[PDB]
Amino acid sequence: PSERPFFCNFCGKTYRDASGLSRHRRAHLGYRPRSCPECGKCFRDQSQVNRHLKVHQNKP
DNA sequence: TATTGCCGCAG
DNA sequence: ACTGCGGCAAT
Ligand SMILES: [Ca+2]
Ligand SMILES: [Zn+2]
Ligand SMILES: [Zn+2]
Repeated sequence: PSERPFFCNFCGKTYRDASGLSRHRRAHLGYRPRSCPECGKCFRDQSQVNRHLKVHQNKP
């Protein structure tokens, strides 16, 4: 009916759409171009940097 | 064909 | 607590 036609050429993992595959490929590559300005830790995109930022709040 | 914002799932 | 993951929508 649930098709996962996009797939990785090094491990065959399948995806519903091109976005999951884009992210998966970049994860194999270690391509994490956006970094936390506070600690330097790198993430795949700005959204994931932003989610990380709360690490740096004083707890509670 | 591409990238990421948004945000939920799971460990 | 923290983050890898990935579906959907938008672009
Ligand atoms: Ca999901
Ligand atoms: Zn793969
Ligand atoms: Zn940080």
